[PDB]
Amino acid sequence: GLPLYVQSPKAYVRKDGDCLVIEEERVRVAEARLGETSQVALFGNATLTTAALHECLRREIPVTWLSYGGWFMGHTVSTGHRNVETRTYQYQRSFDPETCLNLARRWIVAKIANCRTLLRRNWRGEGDEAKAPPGLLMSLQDDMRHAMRAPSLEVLLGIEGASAGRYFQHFSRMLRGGDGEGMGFDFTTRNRRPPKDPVNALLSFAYAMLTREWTVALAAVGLDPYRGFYHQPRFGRPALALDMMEPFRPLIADSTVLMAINNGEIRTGDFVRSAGGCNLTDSARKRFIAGFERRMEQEVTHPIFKYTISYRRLLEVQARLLTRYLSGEIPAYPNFVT
Amino acid sequence: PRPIIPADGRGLPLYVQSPKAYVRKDGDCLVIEEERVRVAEARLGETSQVALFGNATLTTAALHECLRREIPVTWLSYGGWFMGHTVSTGHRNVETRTYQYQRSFDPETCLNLARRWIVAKIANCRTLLRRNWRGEGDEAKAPPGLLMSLQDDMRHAMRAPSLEVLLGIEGASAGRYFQHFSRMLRGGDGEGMGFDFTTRNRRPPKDPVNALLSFAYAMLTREWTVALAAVGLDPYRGFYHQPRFGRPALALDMMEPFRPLIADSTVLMAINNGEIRTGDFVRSAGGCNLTDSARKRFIAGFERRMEQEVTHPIFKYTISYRRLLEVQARLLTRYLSGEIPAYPNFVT
Amino acid sequence: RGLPLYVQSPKAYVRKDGDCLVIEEERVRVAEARLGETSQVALFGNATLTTAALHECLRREIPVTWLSYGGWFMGHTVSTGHRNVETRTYQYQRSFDPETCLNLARRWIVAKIANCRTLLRRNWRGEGDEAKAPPGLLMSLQDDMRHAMRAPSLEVLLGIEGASAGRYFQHFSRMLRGGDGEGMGFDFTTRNRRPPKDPVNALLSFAYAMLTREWTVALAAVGLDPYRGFYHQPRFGRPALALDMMEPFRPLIADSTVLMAINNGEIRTGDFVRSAGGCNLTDSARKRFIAGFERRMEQEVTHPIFKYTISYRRLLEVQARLLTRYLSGEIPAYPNFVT
Amino acid sequence: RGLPLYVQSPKAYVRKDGDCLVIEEERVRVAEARLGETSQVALFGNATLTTAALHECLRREIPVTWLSYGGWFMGHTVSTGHRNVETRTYQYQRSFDPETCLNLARRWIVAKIANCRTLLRRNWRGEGDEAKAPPGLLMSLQDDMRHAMRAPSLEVLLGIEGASAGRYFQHFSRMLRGGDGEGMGFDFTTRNRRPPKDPVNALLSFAYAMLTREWTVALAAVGLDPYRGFYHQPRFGRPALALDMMEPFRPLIADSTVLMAINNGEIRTGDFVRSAGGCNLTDSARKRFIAGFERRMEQEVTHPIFKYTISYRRLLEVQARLLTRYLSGEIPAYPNFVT
Amino acid sequence: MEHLYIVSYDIRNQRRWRRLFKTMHGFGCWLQLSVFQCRLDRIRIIKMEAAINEIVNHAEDHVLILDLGPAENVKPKVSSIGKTFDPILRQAVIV
Amino acid sequence: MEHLYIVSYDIRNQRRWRRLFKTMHGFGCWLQLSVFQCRLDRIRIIKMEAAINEIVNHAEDHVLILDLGPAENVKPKVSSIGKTFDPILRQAVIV
DNA sequence: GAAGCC
DNA sequence: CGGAAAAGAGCC
DNA sequence: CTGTGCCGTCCGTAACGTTGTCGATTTTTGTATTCCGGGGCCATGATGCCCCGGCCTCATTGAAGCGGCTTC
DNA sequence: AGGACAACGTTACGGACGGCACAGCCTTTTTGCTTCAATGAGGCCGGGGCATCATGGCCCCGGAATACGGCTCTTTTCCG
Repeated sequence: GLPLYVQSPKAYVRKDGDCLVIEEERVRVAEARLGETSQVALFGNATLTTAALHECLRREIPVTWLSYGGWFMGHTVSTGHRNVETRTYQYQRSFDPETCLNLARRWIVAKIANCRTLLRRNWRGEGDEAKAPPGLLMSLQDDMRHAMRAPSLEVLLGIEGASAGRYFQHFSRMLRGGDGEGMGFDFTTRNRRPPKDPVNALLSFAYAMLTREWTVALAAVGLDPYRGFYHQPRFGRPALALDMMEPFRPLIADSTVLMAINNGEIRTGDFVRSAGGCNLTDSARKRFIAGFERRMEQEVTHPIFKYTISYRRLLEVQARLLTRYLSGEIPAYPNFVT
Repeated sequence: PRPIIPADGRGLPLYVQSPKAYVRKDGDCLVIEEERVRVAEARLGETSQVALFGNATLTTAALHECLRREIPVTWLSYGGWFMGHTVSTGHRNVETRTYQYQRSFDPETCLNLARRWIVAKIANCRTLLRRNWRGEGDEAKAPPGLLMSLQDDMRHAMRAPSLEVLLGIEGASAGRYFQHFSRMLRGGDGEGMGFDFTTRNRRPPKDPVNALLSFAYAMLTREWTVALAAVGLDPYRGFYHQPRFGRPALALDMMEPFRPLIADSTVLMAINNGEIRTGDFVRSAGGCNLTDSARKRFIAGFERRMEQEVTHPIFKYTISYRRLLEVQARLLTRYLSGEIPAYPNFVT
Repeated sequence: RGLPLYVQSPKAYVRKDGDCLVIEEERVRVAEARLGETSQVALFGNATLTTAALHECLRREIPVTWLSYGGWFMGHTVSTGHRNVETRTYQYQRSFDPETCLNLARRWIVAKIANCRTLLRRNWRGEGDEAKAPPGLLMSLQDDMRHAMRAPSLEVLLGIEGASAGRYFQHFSRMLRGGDGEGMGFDFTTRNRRPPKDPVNALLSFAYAMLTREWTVALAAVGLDPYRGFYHQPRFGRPALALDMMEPFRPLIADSTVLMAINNGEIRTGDFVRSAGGCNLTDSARKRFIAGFERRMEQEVTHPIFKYTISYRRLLEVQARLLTRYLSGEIPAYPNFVT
Repeated sequence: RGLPLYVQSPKAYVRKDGDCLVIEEERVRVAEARLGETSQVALFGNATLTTAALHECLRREIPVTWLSYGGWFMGHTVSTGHRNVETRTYQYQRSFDPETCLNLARRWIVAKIANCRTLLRRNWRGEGDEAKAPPGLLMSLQDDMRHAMRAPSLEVLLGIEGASAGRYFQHFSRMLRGGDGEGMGFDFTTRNRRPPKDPVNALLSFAYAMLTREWTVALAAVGLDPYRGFYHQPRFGRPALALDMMEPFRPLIADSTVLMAINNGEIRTGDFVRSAGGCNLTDSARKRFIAGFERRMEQEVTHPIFKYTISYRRLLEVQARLLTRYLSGEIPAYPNFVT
Repeated sequence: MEHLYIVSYDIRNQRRWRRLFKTMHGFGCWLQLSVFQCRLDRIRIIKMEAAINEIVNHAEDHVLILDLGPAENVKPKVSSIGKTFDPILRQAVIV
Repeated sequence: MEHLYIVSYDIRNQRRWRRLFKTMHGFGCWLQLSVFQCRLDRIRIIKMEAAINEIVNHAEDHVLILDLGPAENVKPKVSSIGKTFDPILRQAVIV
């Protein structure tokens, strides 16, 4: 069902009948319809009666606990036998190298198609045409031609490395349609360990936020986000965020560092090259996270079926579809290239 | 091999058995307020868990502070029938529970553990007999014709062909043992201490002590589940106890050895200390139930049992049952890695 | 130098000018006591005597002492020198040569008996039948006198004084308000017991005990050790010099104080609550007994050698000076003060 | 027990505040001592003290004395009785036998001339052929040590000890501050002169007098008197027996305070006004000096015979106790405490 | 390794008082009209003088910790002329 | 045999206050706005709870003694976030 | 000469 | 000098 | 001129009745692998200085024994 | 608790000072001489502990330090 979100950190959730009706001040405001529902996203200080909750726990409906902004606090796992089926399947297919590689290939072809989805639009560095060099476009198409058959999780790594360097050496070509003063991406790191650049102060921050929702809309279902098929975990790597965020690694935390400077909000007059690439103004941080929520609430459609929703509802139904693919109903994983 | 770190532990659990409580964060203490009248308050340094024994309201400010300190709230139905639990996007290690899931899918591991997992419960059921068998005349010690048959059941279990035959043996030595249980209390059941062990396993208890058993068991369950989320294991992938809603499929499997040491050694102080007089009870409405007059006493008994210092056989060093639960979880992990081939079991 | 003086005022001021001392009182001038004819001085209450004044005083070793708000003596301060050590060593050497000790003791018991029958004659309150003491009574007391003057040894004086005291106590119930008053009883043998028994016994014992304190302060102001005398020989902290200097002044002051306390008809045995042993004076009764003791002092009786018809503390330090000078100075002997 | 109360500021006004003594210096308090923690009380001459606090101090029987401006000690209270006349008689009768007086004197010399040169050779500061004990001065001063065995009689005693101390006296300004300080010189002919001539003889005079009091208090504690002196004949200026039993401790403490005063540098010549007595000590050093004496007398040293470690004030009290035991007679020889 | 530590605080400003009150009350129980008590180990006393030592000014505010014995022998070394002295008990708050 | 004992008194009535203030001030020095300190042995602490324990009511008055260490190792087991902590010194009051 | 007094 | 791999870039 | 006795008369102690309401962290993460390093602790002498006590000395009051002469 | 908390908003109680303003006081009776009862007073140590103070040999976390495998596109002396 649709995952309810206790939105206003003023509300009051309760169970009247078979619907978790929420309440503003002594006023009914929404009907939950327990028959078709999922997690209730609890925001800053919006409360629920300890009678609805002792129903959610009964019907294996995870109850989330987010701070006022959306910052994640721990979950409320129902001790049933529905979620641990999902964790069982995740850790069972986890070490099955065949399906592991199959997932990996689907993920990387999705990411490549999504990154190559920045043709004609975004990259506006026109001069003569923003339309990306058909050499580059067809090189990405050939890279997908490769990736739809890559017989290891180390051939895939080299393929992804090549076809990320190539198009991280084309960034500025889609930054301002050129160089906005200060915003010209040094064709360099995506800022792995320390920041080294302005865009390398935005393309690791924005990614750092993308990790959050791909960890939480994964722990929004019985999926252990720390066991990933693609990335072999190293004691603290949300390896099922990283096996999972790939087709949204360009889709979200790139189209939000872009429009934060494509629309010209962010200028070198908002960050300081302080012992690293940059560190934003707290106001710059706030407007950036704002634009992040613009994208996160930017709309999309058709997860597997015609259904037009914000990026969070898709960003969770993706995990649901994953579980359904894991020995469940769906026999082949839907992958969602736009 | 040879675990060197137990967890010292700063706090100790808070329980809320009152079904008309209300819990507000106040500064750093955790005040509970009752019909706008306070009762108690826990210093959040001194809180190690939280349990809500029934419909006792909570305020989300407390959840946010508690997870902001990561102290596991554990929602619980009236009979301590473990229902809910809070988890913060998984323990931040993967190697431990991947070892868990991996070995679980191995069927041999389950059997090897179900055996040492069921032999370690019988071989302390019988010593509890040979410790709490209240003989009066021609009875001062339990009959060796029984203390053999429990041993006879032990040799039936160390040779289990499967993982359902072993459960059958568990049930076979949970009927004989409970037939002989009624001898344990007040020199024989006194004022309506009717251990109708036929009603064993019945969902709402029919009898007084069964309504105390199915509570001491059903809160040892929670205690193991908390101690099995500290080493970072996943207390839901059960080697032979399949997941049952309300039953952490492995917390029901690493308690089986401590079902007699910690549960049937607190029932046999609650009853053997006048903490259950059949007039202490909600005599009906659940088959039978318990009255909060004795509930706040039995929880105290259980907790003080959980704070008893005993030696651990491998190093003879003395530790509370809680810290011992976590040391034993540690041994489960470092056998799960195959580090230690066998599994030191803590029989007594 | 001259006879000492004492001061009282609770917020007074004692200061020195050149060669005299003026006891100012809240910046009010008084007579200038000339240092050439003054001696030890007491301080009552929270007075003010400057330190420099007592430095200049102790230069000449003129003494000084500290009292209560009234006259309850507690403390003293003394300088070193050669006269002070001379007096102490003279007392202790006269605490070793016994012939002088007996020269004083014989006359001491003799003067006690003399003042005793003098007190019998004076305080005879047997009106109605005997306006006089029996001539046999005074005759036998003078016989006790001539018995006591027979002392070439350190001896019988004890027993003869005991007999004299016994007879005086036999007639001391006649010294009551007119007869053997019921509730005013007196037993000659049981006097001076460790507890009192009669109110009369309590007054006599308390009077002797309080008189011993003025005796010991008179000893202390001069440089004579109060702890060394032989009428009650020095053993474990006695006022032994005072104990050897108290008997003839029992009839003069202490017995006289008891007489004027009980004859004058002011204090009533309602204040004399019954104790286990004896009717000890209550707060009011004790205070009135102290007042009678004081009133025993101020009246003027002089000795012919020093014509000081002033009071009895002017007569209570004169014998201290007399003893000091008999030890050291030019006085030929120690007179008896037999009135 | 308690701790000493020294009052040196010339304008101190000590007034009781319950069991806390709050002094005043022109309408402002300076310091407070807990009356229970008060051991004794010494006043310099000009500093006054309210009479309420005084006759409460003797009510708490904490002893009182007055220094002069420079500590002549004409003022010292008497507690009106120690209640041990037996020890009094002991020490009087024993002073009346000159054998004990002279032999105690000679053991005082041995007590101050049998380990005194060893206390100056263990901390001597020279510059050349003087660092260690002078070879020509070790045997030269050893002649008096062998001549201090059989003391003839009072007259010769009074001389050589001083003259032999003269040999010590000359050598006083040979360790302090590595030769004469920044205006410090011990003219060994200026010792024992009523006007404080040298800047250092002022310090030594103050030390000697206040240690004289520090011995008088020990005498009072066991009932001894500083009045009767063996070879220190009673002089109006100084307590006699106090000198008689401080003389061995003049070097070890009274000289030690001046020695540590000059050598540790807290004594600076820029602390005097002179030409009155030849030199006179002002504040900022006298306050430092007397407290300097204070630190020395509180640290603890073993008793040679009783083998337990005791404080110097308690050591002096035990020395007086040992005098009393000598009066008993278990010790033919006085324990003279040679280091 | 745990002792009983009594905090004897006396500040000067309510804007700092209320904070200190609630904070150090979060450590231990109210004891006396200005003084609380706590039963703590090394790490938590460190976090005490971490949480305390900046809520207060260091000139106009006086606070004073008191490290007593290991909190089980605290009874001998403290007595209460008024009410009783009760060390806080490490007990499961079953309420 | 001497320790340092801190008296943490907080009583209600000035007619008892002034007396307690002056009295127990006669034992040791002012320390904090309601709390004093003293350095005492067995006999004098006995005489403390002799002089104290009747100046106060035993219902509306709370007082609390604190037997610390032997007063020379008091410095380790107490710290003062505000001013300094100073055990009272047994010293001759040369003033 | 004996025992109470003192 | 047209090749051609080897280096080093990029990125994983 | 030292309690002490209320008369004041401020602080700076805690209770409780008001509207705040705030705040979320942070800018990777590609396989492995062996240090690097302090969190940290049962375990183990080790020494400390908290008194367990206890027979060594002092003392200070009266149990206890008793001076002589007159009268019964 | 419908945001259920935190900060703040003014007035119960205390605590100490200091401001003046009165008083203003106090104390048992035992003296005949040993010896001691003996209960109060500390003072050296026997070995009865003992809170940290070192390891310290482990347990590891939990990042970081290289240290490489990988894929395509480009780029210093060199082989043929």
